[PDB]
Amino acid sequence: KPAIRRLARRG
Amino acid sequence: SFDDAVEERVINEEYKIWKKNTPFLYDLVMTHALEWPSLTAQWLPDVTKQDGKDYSVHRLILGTHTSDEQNHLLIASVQLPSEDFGSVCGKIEIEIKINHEGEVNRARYMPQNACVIATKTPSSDVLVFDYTKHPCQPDLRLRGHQKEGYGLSWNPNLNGYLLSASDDHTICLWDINATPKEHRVIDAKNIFTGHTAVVEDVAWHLLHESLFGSVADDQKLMIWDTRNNNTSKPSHTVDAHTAEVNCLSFNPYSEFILATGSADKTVALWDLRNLKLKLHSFESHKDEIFQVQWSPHNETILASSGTDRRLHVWDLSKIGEEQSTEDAEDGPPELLFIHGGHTAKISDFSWNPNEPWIICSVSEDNIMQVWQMAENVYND
Repeated sequence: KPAIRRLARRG
Repeated sequence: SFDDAVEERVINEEYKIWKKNTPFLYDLVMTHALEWPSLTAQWLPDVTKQDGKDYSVHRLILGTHTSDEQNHLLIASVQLPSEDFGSVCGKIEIEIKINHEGEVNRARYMPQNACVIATKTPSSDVLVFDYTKHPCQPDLRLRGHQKEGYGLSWNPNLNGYLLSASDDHTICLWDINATPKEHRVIDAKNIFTGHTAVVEDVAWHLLHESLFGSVADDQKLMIWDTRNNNTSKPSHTVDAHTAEVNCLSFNPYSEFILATGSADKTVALWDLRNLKLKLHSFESHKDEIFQVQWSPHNETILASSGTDRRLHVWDLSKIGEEQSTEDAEDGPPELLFIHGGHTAKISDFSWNPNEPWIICSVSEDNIMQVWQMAENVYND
């Protein structure tokens, strides 16, 4: 789930 | 227009994705829709609680934007979660209100006395109000200059000393406690010229009462010292950016670190101890940057917003550390979060001074969002 940090990075 | 429609389609499609991801990226997200769009936003200092209630109440200084009907200075109350007719009210309402001649470019309260609210009019007048003398005709009018402006800044160490940026290439400085007023008017204790073009913003130094920085379309950052005699000799001049610089903001936990946002899609990290060297450049934005605010809680993180409808949050600490190419996309390591809940240009945003990580951004579509990124996005 540190992919939330990655998810947050996308935009 | 084709390009408009295409844009719109991408906007709406990404916004759907956003909504679906919301529960993963945020811990709080409220999306109120004002009657009229706001161009300004700032959290007041105070917080109101009630024993029993599972929420506290915070407030924002908002504004209306209509080159049609009546404009207003607004005070909105917001209900934020706590540690855990006649019906209950909506989490967001408008407590105070004040008719305002023309849109409100900025609205900023005076540190020493939050009742005092300074305003930037589409005119040339810089207005002052006391949201008590109005349970509308402003309590003060400030002469100073000819063009319109947004830059506005109260001095923390000098009650009354306010600065304003203008489209007339100048910076005014009045003492609100101005001896007399000759018809609610204060002329202008000083006017700083030394600036090739339109001054985008102004900002008092946080600890040294006689210092401040200007930033303008002439692509330069100027440091000033009121104690100087020449109102044209800026203590320093920096070739900060490629394009026009729209804003500057001093770091709350520093006496040397600065930050500027430019049309060059960049945020520059500056240190007064050596304005010859640009400590670093935050890249990722895809359009002009009109706002840059440091977190009132963590010395290492700041935020930026602009025309790309995105609010970026950067963490200085992570500047450097190596990253994997397949990860080194989405942006650089200093990039910690990207807020894409807005559907238009973000006119302004503010960090809640009491609730770490709560932020309030306002857009041109008159939408207001009070959010807070997920704890795991910055914890651990």
